[PDB]
Amino acid sequence: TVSAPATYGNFVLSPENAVTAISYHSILADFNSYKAHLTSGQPHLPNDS
Amino acid sequence: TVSAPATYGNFVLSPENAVTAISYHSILADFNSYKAHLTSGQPHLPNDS
Repeated sequence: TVSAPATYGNFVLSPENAVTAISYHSILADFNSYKAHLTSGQPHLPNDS
Repeated sequence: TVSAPATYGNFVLSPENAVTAISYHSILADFNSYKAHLTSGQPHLPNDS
């Protein structure tokens, strides 16, 4: 007997993604994590989007 | 006698500007105001950047 995810995973646009979508036709996922770890001066992230 | 601004105006870019400049090579000034007013649905800004 094995454990499996009972439902699909949900991925959604944060508003900072939507504004970049409108402006430059592009989104970087997990945007706030990128900005926080960039301004904090740290190279590596805990998880991918 | 007339009043004048005593010092140059110090304008600095927010971290979202930094990450957008790194990624797409572009910046929207007063970026957080754009995000908040766009998401809230307010059509107009009080002042320019």
